[PDB]
Amino acid sequence: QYSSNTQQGRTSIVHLFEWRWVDIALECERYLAPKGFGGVQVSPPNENVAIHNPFRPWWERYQPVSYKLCTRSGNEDEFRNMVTRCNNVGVRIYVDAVINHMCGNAVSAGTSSTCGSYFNPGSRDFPAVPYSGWDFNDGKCKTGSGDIENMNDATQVRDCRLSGLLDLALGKDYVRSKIAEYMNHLIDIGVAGFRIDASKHMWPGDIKAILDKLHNLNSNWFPEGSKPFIYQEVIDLGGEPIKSSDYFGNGRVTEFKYGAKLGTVIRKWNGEKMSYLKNWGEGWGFMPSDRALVFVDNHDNQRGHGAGGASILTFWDARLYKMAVGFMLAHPYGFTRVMSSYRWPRYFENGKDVNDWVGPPNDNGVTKEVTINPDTTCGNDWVCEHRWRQIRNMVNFRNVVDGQPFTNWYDNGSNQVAFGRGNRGFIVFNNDDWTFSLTLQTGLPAGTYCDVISGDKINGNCTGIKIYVSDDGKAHFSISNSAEDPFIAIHAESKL
Ligand SMILES: [Ca+2]
Ligand SMILES: [Cl-]
Repeated sequence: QYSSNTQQGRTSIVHLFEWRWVDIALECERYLAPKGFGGVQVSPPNENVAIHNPFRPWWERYQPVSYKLCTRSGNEDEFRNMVTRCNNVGVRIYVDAVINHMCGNAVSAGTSSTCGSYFNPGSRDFPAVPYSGWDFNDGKCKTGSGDIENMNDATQVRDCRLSGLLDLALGKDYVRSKIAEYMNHLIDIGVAGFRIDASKHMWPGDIKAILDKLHNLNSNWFPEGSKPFIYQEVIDLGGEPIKSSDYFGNGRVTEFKYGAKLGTVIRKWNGEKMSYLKNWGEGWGFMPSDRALVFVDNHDNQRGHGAGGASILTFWDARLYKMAVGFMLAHPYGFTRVMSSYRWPRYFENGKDVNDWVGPPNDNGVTKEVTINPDTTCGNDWVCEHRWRQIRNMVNFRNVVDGQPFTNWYDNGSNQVAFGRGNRGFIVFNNDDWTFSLTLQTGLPAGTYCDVISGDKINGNCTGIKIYVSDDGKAHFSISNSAEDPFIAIHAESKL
C-alpha cells in the first residue's frame, strides 16, 4: 500500500479538484503525460447529496448517497474512459474514497442527489447501496448528541457523527463488504490507489479489514501482485490521543505538519526563516519520509477548512506559494502532491471567508469545462497551478533528481539558502530583504544550464536565465529581493 504505482521517472500526484472526467482524460494526454506528472487525485466519484442551500458547495461531495459512479464530474462511462486514457499514457488515477460516513443526519429525504437515487437520512435508509439503520453507529456512540463533541476521547472520534455525518458501522462485515465492493469496482476499472477521507474517524483495524478485501491492481497496466497505493487523511499536529503513526499499517499518511510549518517559514512568521530548513523532515518532528504524503495546501485548508491555519500558502499568495511548492518539490522528504484549484469570490467578514463554501465554476450548477488559453493557462476560473511554469518545471526537477541525496547545502544564517540533489540538480532561494549574489558549489557537471523557474529549455537555448557551471562545479547566482520569482533551479535535463 506504500508504493505509488507511478511510472519510473514520475514522482508527483496533482489534485484536479472538482474537474470533470472528460477534462482530466484530455489533460492526461495533452499535458500530464508529456510533462511527467505521476498521477491525478480525483474528487469523490460516487453519488452525493445535491445541496442547494448553500448553492452546490464543494463539500456536498463529502456526503455520499450511494456508490454509483455518477457525479457533477461525470457518469461511469466517462469515469472509465478517463482511467483508461490516463493509464494508457502512464498517468495514474487516485480516488478520494469517502467511506467513514453517508450524508448529514439533517438532510431532507428524497432524490436530491447527483444520480437521483432515493435516500432518507432520518430513517437511515440508503436503498441504492443498500444501507439501513442497522449499518450505522447510532447505538455504538456514547455521546448525548450522537455527534463528536470531544477530540480528547479517541472512542467517540471513531464511533460518533463527524459534524452530524451519519457514521457507518465499519465494525460490521456487511458494511466493510459494501465499501470493498465499491473500491474493487474502482480498482478493476484501473485506479492505482486511494486517498482515504476522514481516516482519523475510523479505527485503523476497520480500515485494515476493508483493505484485506481489496483486489490487486488491474493486471493490464500493473505488474501482477501490485497493491493499491493508500494515503490516509489524518490531521495530526500533535497533542491529541490519535497519532498519524497509528495508521502506518494501512499505507502512507498525510503530513499536515508539513504545509503548516513551510507556510510559516516562507511568510517569515514566528521567527522562522529558510536557513532553519537545513534539517527539514524528521528533524522538524515530522513522520518518516517513507510514510509522508506532503503538500503545501489541500482542498480544505486553502479555504480555511480542516485544521485551517493562517500560515497556509495558496494560489492567492502566488509569489510565496511558488517558492514553497518549489522547495517541496526539490527536497527529498515525502511523496509530493501538487494542488490544482479554482477561483471563487473570497470575501472576509470578521476574520473568515464567508464564501469558503463556493463550489467549482458552474452554469446554474453544471460544472464548467476546463478551457485552455493560448498561453497554456486555463480559462473559466480554473487556476491550474500545475500548469504554472514555475510549478510544472519543478515537477520535472523532482523526476530528474529522483533518488539523489540532499547535499551541498548553503545558508546565510537568514533566508538565503541553496542545496543540491546529488549531481543532478541544484536550487537557490532568496527570501531576504536584500540581493543574493554569490558563487556557490552546485555539485553539477560543467556547462550552461537553463533556469527552469524563469524559463524553459527549447532545443539548443533557454528562454529565461542561464547559469554557467564551471569545471569545478561552481556557478554564480544573482537574485534580487524584488524578484517576481526569487528562486532559481537547474538540473541535468535543463543543461544545453
Ligand atoms: Ca466513524
Ligand atoms: Cl488530504
